[PDB]
Amino acid sequence: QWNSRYSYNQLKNKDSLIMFLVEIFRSLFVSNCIDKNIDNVLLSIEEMFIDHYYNPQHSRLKYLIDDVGIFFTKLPITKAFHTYNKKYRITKRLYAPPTFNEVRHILNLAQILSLEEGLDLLTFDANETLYPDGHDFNDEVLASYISCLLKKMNIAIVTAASYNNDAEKYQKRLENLLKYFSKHNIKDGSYKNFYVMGGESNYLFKCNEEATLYSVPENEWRHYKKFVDYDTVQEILNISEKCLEKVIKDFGLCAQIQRKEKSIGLVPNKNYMIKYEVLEEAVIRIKKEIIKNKITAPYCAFNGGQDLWVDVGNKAEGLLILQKLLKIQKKKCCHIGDQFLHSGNDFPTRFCSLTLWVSNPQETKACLKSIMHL
Amino acid sequence: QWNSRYSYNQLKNKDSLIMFLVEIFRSLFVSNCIDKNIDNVLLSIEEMFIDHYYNPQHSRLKYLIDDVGIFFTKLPITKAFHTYNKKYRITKRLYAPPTFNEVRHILNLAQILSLEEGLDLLTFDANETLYPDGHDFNDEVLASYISCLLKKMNIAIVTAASYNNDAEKYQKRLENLLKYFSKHNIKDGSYKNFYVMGGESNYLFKCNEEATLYSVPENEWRHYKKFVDYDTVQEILNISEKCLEKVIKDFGLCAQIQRKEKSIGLVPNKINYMIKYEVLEEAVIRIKKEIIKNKITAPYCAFNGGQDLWVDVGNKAEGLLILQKLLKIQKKKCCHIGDQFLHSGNDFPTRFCSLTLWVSNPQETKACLKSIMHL
Amino acid sequence: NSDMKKNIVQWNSRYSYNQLKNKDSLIMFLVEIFRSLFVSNCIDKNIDNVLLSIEEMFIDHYYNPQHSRLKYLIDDVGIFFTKLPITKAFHTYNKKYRITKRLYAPPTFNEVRHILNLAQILSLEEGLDLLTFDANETLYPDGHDFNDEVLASYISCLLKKMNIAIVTAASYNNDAEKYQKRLENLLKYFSKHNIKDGSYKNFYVMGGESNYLFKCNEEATLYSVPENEWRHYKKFVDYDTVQEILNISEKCLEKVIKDFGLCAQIQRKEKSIGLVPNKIPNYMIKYEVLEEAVIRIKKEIIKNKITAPYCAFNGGQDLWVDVGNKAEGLLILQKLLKIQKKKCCHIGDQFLHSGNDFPTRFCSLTLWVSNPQETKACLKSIMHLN
Amino acid sequence: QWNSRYSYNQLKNKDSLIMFLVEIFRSLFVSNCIDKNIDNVLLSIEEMFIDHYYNPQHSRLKYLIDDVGIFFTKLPITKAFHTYNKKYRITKRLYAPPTFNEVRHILNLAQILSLEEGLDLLTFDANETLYPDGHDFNDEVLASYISCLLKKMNIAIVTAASYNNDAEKYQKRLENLLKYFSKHNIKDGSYKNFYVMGGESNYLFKCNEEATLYSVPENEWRHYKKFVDYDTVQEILNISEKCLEKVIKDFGLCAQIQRKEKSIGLVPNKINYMIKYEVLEEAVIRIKKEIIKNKITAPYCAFNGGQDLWVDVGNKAEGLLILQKLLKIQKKKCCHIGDQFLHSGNDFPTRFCSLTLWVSNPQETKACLKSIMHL
Ligand SMILES: O=c1[nH]cnc2c1ncn2[C@@H]1O[C@H](COP(=O)(O)O)[C@@H](O)[C@H]1O
Ligand SMILES: O=c1[nH]cnc2c1ncn2[C@@H]1O[C@H](COP(=O)(O)O)[C@@H](O)[C@H]1O
Ligand SMILES: O=c1[nH]cnc2c1ncn2[C@@H]1O[C@H](COP(=O)(O)O)[C@@H](O)[C@H]1O
Ligand SMILES: O=c1[nH]cnc2c1ncn2[C@@H]1O[C@H](COP(=O)(O)O)[C@@H](O)[C@H]1O
Ligand SMILES: [Mg+2]
Ligand SMILES: [Mg+2]
Ligand SMILES: [Mg+2]
Ligand SMILES: [Mg+2]
Repeated sequence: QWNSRYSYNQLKNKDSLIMFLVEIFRSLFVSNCIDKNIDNVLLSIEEMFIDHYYNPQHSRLKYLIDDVGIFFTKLPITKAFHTYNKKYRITKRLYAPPTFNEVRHILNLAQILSLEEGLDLLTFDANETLYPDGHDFNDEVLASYISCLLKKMNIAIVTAASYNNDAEKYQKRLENLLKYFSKHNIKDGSYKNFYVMGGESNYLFKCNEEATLYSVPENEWRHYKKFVDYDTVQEILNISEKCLEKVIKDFGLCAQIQRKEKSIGLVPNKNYMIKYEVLEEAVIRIKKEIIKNKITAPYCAFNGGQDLWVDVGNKAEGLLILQKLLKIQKKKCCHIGDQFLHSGNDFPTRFCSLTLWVSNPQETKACLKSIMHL
Repeated sequence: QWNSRYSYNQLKNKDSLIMFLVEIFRSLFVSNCIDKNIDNVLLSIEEMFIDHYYNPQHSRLKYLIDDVGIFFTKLPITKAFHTYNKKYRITKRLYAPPTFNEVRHILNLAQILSLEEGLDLLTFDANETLYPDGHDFNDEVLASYISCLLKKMNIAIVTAASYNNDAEKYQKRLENLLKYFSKHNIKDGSYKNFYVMGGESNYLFKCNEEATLYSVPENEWRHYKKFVDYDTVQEILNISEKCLEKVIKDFGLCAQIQRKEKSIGLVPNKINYMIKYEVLEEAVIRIKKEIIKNKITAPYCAFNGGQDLWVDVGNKAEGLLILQKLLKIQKKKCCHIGDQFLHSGNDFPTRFCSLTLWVSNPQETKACLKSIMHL
Repeated sequence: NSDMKKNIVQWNSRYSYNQLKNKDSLIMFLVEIFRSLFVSNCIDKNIDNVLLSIEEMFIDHYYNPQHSRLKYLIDDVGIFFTKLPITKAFHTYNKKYRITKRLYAPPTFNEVRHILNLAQILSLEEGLDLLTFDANETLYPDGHDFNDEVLASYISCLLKKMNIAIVTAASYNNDAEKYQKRLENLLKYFSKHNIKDGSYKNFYVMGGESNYLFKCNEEATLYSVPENEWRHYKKFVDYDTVQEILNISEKCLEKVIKDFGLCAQIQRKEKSIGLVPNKIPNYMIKYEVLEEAVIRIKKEIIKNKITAPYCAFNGGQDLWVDVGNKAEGLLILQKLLKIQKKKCCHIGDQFLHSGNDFPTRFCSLTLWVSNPQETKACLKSIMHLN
Repeated sequence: QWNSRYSYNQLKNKDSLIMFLVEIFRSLFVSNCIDKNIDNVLLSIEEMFIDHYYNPQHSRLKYLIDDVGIFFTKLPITKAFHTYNKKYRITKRLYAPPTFNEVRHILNLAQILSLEEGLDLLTFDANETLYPDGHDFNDEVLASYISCLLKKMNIAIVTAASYNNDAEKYQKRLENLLKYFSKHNIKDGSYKNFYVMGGESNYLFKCNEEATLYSVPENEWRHYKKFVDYDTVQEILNISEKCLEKVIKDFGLCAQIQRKEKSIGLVPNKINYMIKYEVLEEAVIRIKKEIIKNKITAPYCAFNGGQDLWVDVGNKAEGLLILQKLLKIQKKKCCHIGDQFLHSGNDFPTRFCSLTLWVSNPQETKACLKSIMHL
């Protein structure tokens, strides 16, 4: 439950864990000792993550960084640096320090090597991770990566997009993907291990034998999802719809509100861009009102791209349902997404699964390629 | 004044003038007094900007903000903040503080309202401000705004691209711009008021009357440029190329070295593979540091082009300095518009000789021209 | 916040290196605003534009301490037991020192600490009923006895109008004569000006931190209070658990002398362990090792899963832990004389984390004072209320 | 040489080089690798200290730290770290990082270990480094150190005190030290190698075989002092006096102004009523900006004492250069010990012409002299 946590310091600072490694790397780079054997510094950092893995409530990493997440695996940050260093030679610089984005690459690679025991579940944030904002799947190169990985693991698609239990509009969003599944996975027995998650934990779809997605009976997973009052989801939405009107009235912008079942959010109409900071304001506006009305149901409000949405689902709950349904632990569960800020919908997955922060679908092909290289 | 500001604080920290205003606005944000009449705070900020225009090296603003730019005009920051807030209502925010890009637009509007004495020269960075990087000018709304300004004052195009003294290749880069000039900027005497600067300050061009750009000779304006012989420019070309060859080997990049007269470059090729943004910063400082090792004082410029590196023996500030010496216009009535206003960019040296407007994409240039015409 | 068992559990376990880096989160919140106000040059003009809006959040935090904008900005705000008039506190403090005429030197942390104390004093418009004093370093130098006629005159006049107590950390088991020798000049002034009034019955002394209690006699002598009168208010602690705390602490004071080789000794008491330095033929112990050791003590106590109320603190040149804290001492006094929290104040010098008087901010108004010279300025302004 | 400027960012961080080491030591303390073999980091910092000694203008230490000074000697920062660590074990700390003041002891120890080549001139700030502010000399343990050090090198006392060229006034400050010289430093000729400087570079005294000071002839050393005429000394004295008269009114000070030939200051009334340290730091920058506004270029110094402020015609750096030219001593063989090395102190300009030990009490000076004698 991260609804209450939305500290001002938790917003202005980018990421507490990644900046923790940058500032240490900055001091190392400044001392002109970055290119020498820095395993003495990296291993002490590597040991700290281990101590946090064992005692996440009283480790020294907790005393330094107060708002750390929970580590599910032993992170070989020493091996992650050498592997990333020898490739790009980022250490060869003498005037440019390491960048936040580079340490995020090193942090992502450290969570991949920690899967030396294996990996059972792998989920993707279909939007901005597989294809740009709203575009359809057309990259045939990474479709081969997902098909080969499905033969040895479960593959799920968890996206905040909602189409209200209509397993036909999701076809056009993935038609090129299932086309590759019919050519390779249909003969194999792995096609039954591919699942599609709509809404954020409200619509689930499987995969038949003809490379098409179909709905799942509600009785097969209604018990796994902690159920929620019919009327409470309406109150959450009614609160938001009132908050967005104030936002559109408080800031004269060219957008309108869109209403759905168990999800709403404003979308700019023909489109005229809305300032990124305003959508940040609207998330904290909606959250503080949900806390005021003492609502405890799982919800989410994210600032993805140039459109704001509020779902009565949770991307972490969708990860929790599949783990409880497929009998998969958290240490053998991964997720790939882009909205990993405090106002993003992929951040809750840090509480129940390993995470990989990605900025563009190209980095996912770099992620999946390094996965099966083991 | 050689570029000696290759400091670690210059790379790590952002613009000193903008972040100075952001921190004050954040304290006005957390104090919950942002929405109330903050003119008492905004008037004192102007009081510092006025005194800095008089004593730039002894002002209280220089004591607070070091390495601060030079204000050629008195900046009306109180008006600019009022009119910006009315446009976008940034102040009504309760949980998001004023950001960096907003203050960039506020200082741009402040530097636009400062032109009460009149504008006499506009300069435009070609790539990334008039059209995307590596594109030809394809816009009719922008060319219509420029046509009206061309009758009021002189307009010039100062770019970093370089085709060796070929006016046919320059008109190809902005075809639809001369097309609009041929329809509305011929009957008036403004067609003799348009200029184009190739390289960075090495090739000068002008517009002939029959809808096509032509190249001006060298002997007419070479005396205004600083005298740098052909041997020194080639050593700058050589010590650079030796530094790039280190960068290709050091980081193993699929990058090519483009060599031309008075310019060295670093361009990749598709099998375009993207060089890492940070090795460009590292390679620029390597070339700048290597040049001053040999005690060179020739006006050069090494910059990062977002996706590539280029080192020109011309200075984008020299081009503005050349046109100021040709048209007999003081630095108070000269303005520049560019996207490379970081320490690694090439539009930054224009802070030393002209008013500067910071822009990130062509859509903001059109918004800057509309506001600059309602005067 | 919640009951005192919840706040003490977080105070001795939820510390952070970032939080311990900044002395106070609330005072630093005002320094950044005044810094930008000083940097914006607009500080010397009429800044009621900005100050009034700071009060607005201070009032909103008094009515809603858990979901206020002040709790959004500062994550670890305490709980305001009253409405702080920071606008009048700024005007009154500035009209005296005129710190706003400075052009090249911003306001400092210690100055905003003074203004915040004056704001907490002006907030006692509803009256005051209890006033407690950290004895050492606020009533007299560290380790000294009471010796200030100006301070005795202020406490005596306040004693006739309200109850007076002294919460210290010095732990003499039950020898009131040893406490009397520390304040003999204070009871001497009380004998000449307070026996005529019935105010000497309103004077109390708290030995250790909430472990021993004494009251003043009609003969100006200090006497022990019967334990059957107040032992029930204190949260009881098992004799096995207290010796568990003293032993687990005593072990680290040997490890800190082995790591750092200090010429220091370890004093062990019932419900008290100490780390004192040796004489010169007094040796000086570094301040950071003392801060380091307190974190070591606190870190080790939670590792052994002890949840009893304790207080590891830094005494400038000393390091002690006591089974009990000053917040428990205030609770017992508040339960004894039936006094609401809003009409109780406490003056001390150790208001940092790993400090002595820090738990007081959870159940009373607090004044952060550096030396007895500053203590007079607090009581002199307190007498100016009526 | 000229006295440089300052920024508000530079006034906050007392010493950039010390602060440059704390942030590195913090991340070492933060990485959990502080107590391990960190020699690889210590040797690399030395590599920058060495490369800055050989090439002070273009070094990576100059690129990282802008306001870095001139290293007259190679600084062995690695051995100074182990030596200070083995004494206090500040590295075994698990929850408190190394502090600013501990690195000061390390930088002082690193500058002491750099004197393996030898010393030729030792200089002491009399006030606050030899005795408390305004007290006569009274220590035999420190007198034995100065006496034993007067044998091997020249020792001078450079203090901002100013008694009008009469040795008796200065002697009352150094009475117990001179009586120790008669017992130990008269049988040889070591008393002839002792010097005392009244003011920053105005008054000079030598020791006599009777353990007594005498004013040296002005003709024997005044040619090294950069001449400053009566009109220029009085303009600094007046421009200062006007600043203090406003500082008294602005803050309602209970203080007075004292005027001397070549000197002026602000002292509190006798009662010794405390005067705020902040308004003292404010009066420095008030006068310093006012002096540069009137284009004054004479050597001057406005410093902030413990309980008072003073402005003197001359700086301790020029006083050192007088003695360096007097006894023909090279720069790399000079050393100085002072208490106020902040940007508003009389001992800061020493960094431009000598090595420096930064202390804060006479007990730390003994720790410096004991470590110096044990080489
Ligand atoms: O309720 C929904 N209905 C339709 N689209 C949505 C809904 N919620 C989010 N979206 C959009 O669909 C995408 C889902 O975000 P994701 O978590 O990155 O996949 C984003 O582009 C959202 O703006
Ligand atoms: O000398 C040149 N020859 C060819 N291309 C260049 C040359 N110099 C710069 N460029 C490229 O053209 C762009 C023009 O930059 P701009 O016009 O300053 O925005 C640069 O960013 C480079 O990509
Ligand atoms: O339990 C104890 N018994 C005796 N002396 C103590 C004890 N605890 C702390 N001290 C010392 O007595 C001082 C009194 O602390 P204070 O009165 O809380 O300021 C401390 O700063 C320590 O030097
Ligand atoms: O010119 C002066 N005449 C008399 N006393 C002075 C003069 N200048 C400074 N002082 C005092 O002597 C002290 C010398 O400090 P020092 O610079 O550390 O030697 C100052 O802090 C003042 O108290
Ligand atoms: Mg996404
Ligand atoms: Mg550009
Ligand atoms: Mg105390
Ligand atoms: Mg001194």
